[PDB]
Amino acid sequence: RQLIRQLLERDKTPLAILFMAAVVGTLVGLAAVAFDKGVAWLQNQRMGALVHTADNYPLLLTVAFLCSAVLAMFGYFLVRKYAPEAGGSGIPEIEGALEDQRPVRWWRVLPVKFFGGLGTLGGGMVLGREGPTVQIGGNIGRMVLDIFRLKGDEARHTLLATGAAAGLAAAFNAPLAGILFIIEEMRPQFRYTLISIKAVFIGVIMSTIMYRIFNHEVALIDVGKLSDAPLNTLWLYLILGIIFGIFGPIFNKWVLGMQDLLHRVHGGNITKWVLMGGAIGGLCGLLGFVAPATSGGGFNLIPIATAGNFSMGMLVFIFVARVITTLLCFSSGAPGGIFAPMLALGTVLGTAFGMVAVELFPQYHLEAGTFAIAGMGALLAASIRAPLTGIILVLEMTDNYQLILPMIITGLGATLLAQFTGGKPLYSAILARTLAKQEAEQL
Amino acid sequence: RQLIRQLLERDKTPLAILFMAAVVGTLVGLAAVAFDKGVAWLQNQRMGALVHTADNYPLLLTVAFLCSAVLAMFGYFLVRKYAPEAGGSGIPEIEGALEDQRPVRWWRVLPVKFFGGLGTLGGGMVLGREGPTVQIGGNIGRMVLDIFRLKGDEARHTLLATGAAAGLAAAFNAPLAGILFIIEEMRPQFRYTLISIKAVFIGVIMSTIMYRIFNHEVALIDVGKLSDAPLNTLWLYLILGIIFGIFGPIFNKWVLGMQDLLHRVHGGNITKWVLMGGAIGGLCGLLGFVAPATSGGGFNLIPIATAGNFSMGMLVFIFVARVITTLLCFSSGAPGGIFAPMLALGTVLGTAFGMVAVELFPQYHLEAGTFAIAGMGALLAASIRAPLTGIILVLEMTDNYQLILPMIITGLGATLLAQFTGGKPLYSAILARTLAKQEAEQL
Repeated sequence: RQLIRQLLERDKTPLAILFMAAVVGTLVGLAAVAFDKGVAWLQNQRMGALVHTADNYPLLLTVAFLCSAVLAMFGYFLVRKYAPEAGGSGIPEIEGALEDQRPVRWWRVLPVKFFGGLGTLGGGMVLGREGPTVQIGGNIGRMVLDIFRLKGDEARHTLLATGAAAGLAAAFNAPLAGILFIIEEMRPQFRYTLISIKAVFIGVIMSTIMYRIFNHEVALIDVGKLSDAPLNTLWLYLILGIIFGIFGPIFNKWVLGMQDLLHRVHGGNITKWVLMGGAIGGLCGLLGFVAPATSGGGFNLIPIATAGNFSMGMLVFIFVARVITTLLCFSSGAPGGIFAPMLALGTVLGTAFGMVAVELFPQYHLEAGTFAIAGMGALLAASIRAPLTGIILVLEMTDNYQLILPMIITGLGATLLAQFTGGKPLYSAILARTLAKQEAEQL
Repeated sequence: RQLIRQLLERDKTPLAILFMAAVVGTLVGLAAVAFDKGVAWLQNQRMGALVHTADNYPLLLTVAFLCSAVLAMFGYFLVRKYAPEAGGSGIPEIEGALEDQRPVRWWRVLPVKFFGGLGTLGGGMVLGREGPTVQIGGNIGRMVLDIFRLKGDEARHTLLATGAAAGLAAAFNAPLAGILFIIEEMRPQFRYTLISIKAVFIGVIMSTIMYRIFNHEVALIDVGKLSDAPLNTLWLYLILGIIFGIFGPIFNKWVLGMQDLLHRVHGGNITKWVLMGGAIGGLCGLLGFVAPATSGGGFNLIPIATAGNFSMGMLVFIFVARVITTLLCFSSGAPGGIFAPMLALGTVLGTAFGMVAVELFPQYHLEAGTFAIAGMGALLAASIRAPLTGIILVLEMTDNYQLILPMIITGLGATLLAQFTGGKPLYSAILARTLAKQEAEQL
């Protein structure tokens, strides 16, 4: 009895952290599958809501405008009222909060992030499902810490990391990438006091279990095992890394220019902001079936594009149509992520390069899908600049683990030429911009 | 012309780091398949020359002692003369050398770690090819630096790291577990600058090419595809993690105790040291015919044990004899690593747990083979204490990527209870003991 009585005292500090990290991993992961089910609902219903309007084409178009636009204004008003920091992606909002720069207001963000991510993802916009859930998990971790009573010196900065690692592993069914987002991408803020990485592991394996209780599949993207990319054709992946690394910092300077462009066209008036957000949501709501691949989050049409079901002109149309609507849906202050549509843009550009290369090179005997799968995790390394989770996320969700060696080449050639071209990581750039705006506002 | 002329002054020393990183990454990776060819030869040739004159059993056994007794007396004498730092593993020596603690002498270490790892590993010893490959990789990373005379301070700490990751990428054909090795296992030594990790990426992807040109296999371990672990049976992997977590610090205290125990046997003299090591090499060479599952690197019995065709008592005898021949081989000062023997003695304990888990309660439809993959990278997580390196190293060379949640569950359960128990990482413990002996030697 004296042994358990002494380990009750000497291990009271680090074991309560893990016992609460299990509660964080349950809470985000239950809230995350509630979010995923609630966004499958009120989007599949609006998709199948052409059954009562089977002939009236303009009266279908206007009702598809309004039925997404009121949902988009419901998403934007909840961002603008009671918690103005819930907009944008949501990852730099806790990348600052792992440091002592940004403050976490869980009692404000956690309702509005849920009911705004619903309102702007079920509206058929071009946001992602992980941007809400990562910040939602971080606020859930700080909420568990504040519901209990701890000092918060190391306990806060291990529970925000556990919440991020258990949100990103719940939005993607990627447990290993949930750890590697904390280790690789959010490196210079995460402390790693060697009892905090066990809290990251606790949160990851307690959130992915709650995902796999509800959503019964094998992977997220249902693309089969492609052909193994042999040797003497990896220089094509090096050239694909060159192309993604050139395009990468050309991208997200567009999102940083558009973030002040749409700031300039509305000023600071909130009625002139929710109306613009509702107009963007209504445009991408009417765009849901007149061109169903130019709209949407992007998890569909990835098995379509990696199978070669599109022509080259169709693919460049899909690319230049998806880029601009990703800009107008992410830069406008919507509560959704950017980490998911970059996967779809990478898919489209990768299979366009594959359909070029399989025609140009007969002496290689290629398939146009391995370039798509490889180039998926290249725009997540040329713009966000985290290639070790960029390759591992698309390994975890597409099951194509045999082409990990072309994936590392097309991630490395992406990040190398994205650093030689003058370009910062996008999340670090957004965080530095909003921190400079915060510290210059109160001067 | 002028564009290249302005290009050469911005990325002046980064491009030199990446070009010599490609040189290190291509020198290693043929210097590892040279190791693998020279260790497959004079092992298959050795056993073939013994079974050539296979007329009588004890006269076969005495020549099976004398061959690989002579190889062990070659290897131990080669470690003791001209290079006394090449003993044991080498990962502790270059983990110290990534700081300013242990000095690198490539001109001594490179021609003797090669020809000592040949003499010990091909001599049927119980130590693998990631010790004498990661040390060779780091020393090649210093050799290319000294030959090309870069002469910097970031250059040394970058090229030693990219040589270490190239050695671990070419040792196990794992391009992911090379980058994930000097991120977690070498975390408090390696500086994670922007141009260093891309030199690691270059050094790993230029070495996996030079491995996969020569070797044609997809993996190293021939476990085809096991069952998917259902959500009912996930607590059993936590119980396996707890068992490996209490076996964690009993091992590597046994290693550290047997190291000074066999140091007390030889005293301090090269003659008794070599006469001990020759007896150990002759013992593990003679064991290659009586019980051949108690020798070698330990890759022969892993697909035998993961398939259900052993017995419980045979697994107990294999594990016991494997431990008594693993401690006595690594702690005797032989140039060989401890990843692959630990994997080979972890899969036996995992399979022994699986054969009990199937038979106590069949109402899970549990295959007893899926615990072998879970128990391979669960003693690495307990003793070496790089769990994200272990659960990636075991999945790179088996391609059983569907139990990636039980991998994290048992890798958590190993290191959690190995932290509640007073255990250290074995490489940090060996490096601390070596640094204490070095600071005690100078006075």
